[PDB]
Amino acid sequence: MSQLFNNSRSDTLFLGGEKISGDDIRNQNVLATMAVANVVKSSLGPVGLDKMLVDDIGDFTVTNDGATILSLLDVQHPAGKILVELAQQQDREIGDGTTSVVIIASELLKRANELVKNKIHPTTIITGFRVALREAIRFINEVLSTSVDTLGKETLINIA
Amino acid sequence: HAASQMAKPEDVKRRSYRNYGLDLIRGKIVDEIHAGVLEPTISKVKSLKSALEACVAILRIDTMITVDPE
Amino acid sequence: MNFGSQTPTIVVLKEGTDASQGKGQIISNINACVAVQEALKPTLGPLGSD
Amino acid sequence: PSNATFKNKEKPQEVRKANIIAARSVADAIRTSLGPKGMDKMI
Amino acid sequence: DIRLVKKVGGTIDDTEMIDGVVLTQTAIKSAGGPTRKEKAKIGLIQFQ
Ligand SMILES: Nc1ncnc2c1ncn2[C@@H]1O[C@H](COP(=O)(O)OP(=O)(O)O)[C@@H](O)[C@H]1O
Ligand SMILES: [Mg+2]
Repeated sequence: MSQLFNNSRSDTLFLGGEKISGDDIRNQNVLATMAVANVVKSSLGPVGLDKMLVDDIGDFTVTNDGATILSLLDVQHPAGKILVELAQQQDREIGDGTTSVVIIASELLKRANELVKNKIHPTTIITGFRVALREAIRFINEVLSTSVDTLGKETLINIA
Repeated sequence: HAASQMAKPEDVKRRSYRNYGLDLIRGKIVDEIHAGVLEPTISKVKSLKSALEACVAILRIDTMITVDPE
Repeated sequence: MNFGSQTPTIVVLKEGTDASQGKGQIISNINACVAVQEALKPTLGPLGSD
Repeated sequence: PSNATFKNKEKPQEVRKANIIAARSVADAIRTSLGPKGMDKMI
Repeated sequence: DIRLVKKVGGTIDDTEMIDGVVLTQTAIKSAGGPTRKEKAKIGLIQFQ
């Protein structure tokens, strides 16, 4: 979505790459998130379908997991590396929901960027998510269900 | 789901709704207990927290500074 | 029977003609209009900028 | 008046102006990182 | 005198106070030694 690249500035001289500010950064960060979120969006659920990635030596890898498909996608952008390492943190800890946690984070950065354009501060936005998540975990405790009156290993079978 | 949350505590049928939802094979609303769709509670716990910290790390960024390699 | 060693396949469209299917192009077209929209976003109003 | 000291040098005040603008340029880069409403900077 | 141990993984809420010192290093476990032992006296071997 970003066009017309930022001009090289003579008043601010920093060694290396040029500095860029404003709303273009959060637009570029969300645009970098959609580059990886659209990849994993199709391979979600039973009806979801996956893709192939070649290793430039004839070999390839048909991958369903979010941690594996992002591990081979070496993201040069800094914001994408956070989600790449998150899936490597997700699959090692729990081993489930690797595709959903990236999809949840992508949708959050979408609407969070829309809220920043609506002129509320990110600190109030982060406080809104934390108080909401604290009530969400409290609601997850309410909707629990203890396994009872089940014949044999049926609860372990159907959950697998 | 809304019709279930709003409901009286004393309403069996409505409360049950709180329990079911989307089906991807047949394309209708059926019970998850009879269908067998189930997940652990630990899978959702600490998943939104990781997504929350993932959102916080990018959302708080204002400017981007890049140093070229030597 | 054949005229030569091999016979490379024909591309249907002309070489260099860009084409794409799916919902990605219409999102790119909408994002292209939003990119032009952002230039005229702060211009709207009496306190806007040239 | 005509007897005033011209001092022969305008290069020092010009170099000081170039340093102040260069110092204010980086000072204005981190102005929005102050207070509870500050923002992080990933380098 | 303050120590901060860096580690990947976990959540921000998992940070807690430890009354005693924590070792950043891990055990060898080549010959299959124990990993847990109660009422043990810790000796510092400064030789090879
Ligand atoms: N048979 C099924 N019926 C309904 N929903 C399902 C079924 N199988 C999987 N799902 C849903 O698909 C989502 C992702 O599942 P899966 O792809 O196995 O995990 P991951 O997101 O880690 O790849 C889950 O949140 C789950 O609710
Ligand atoms: Mg799964």
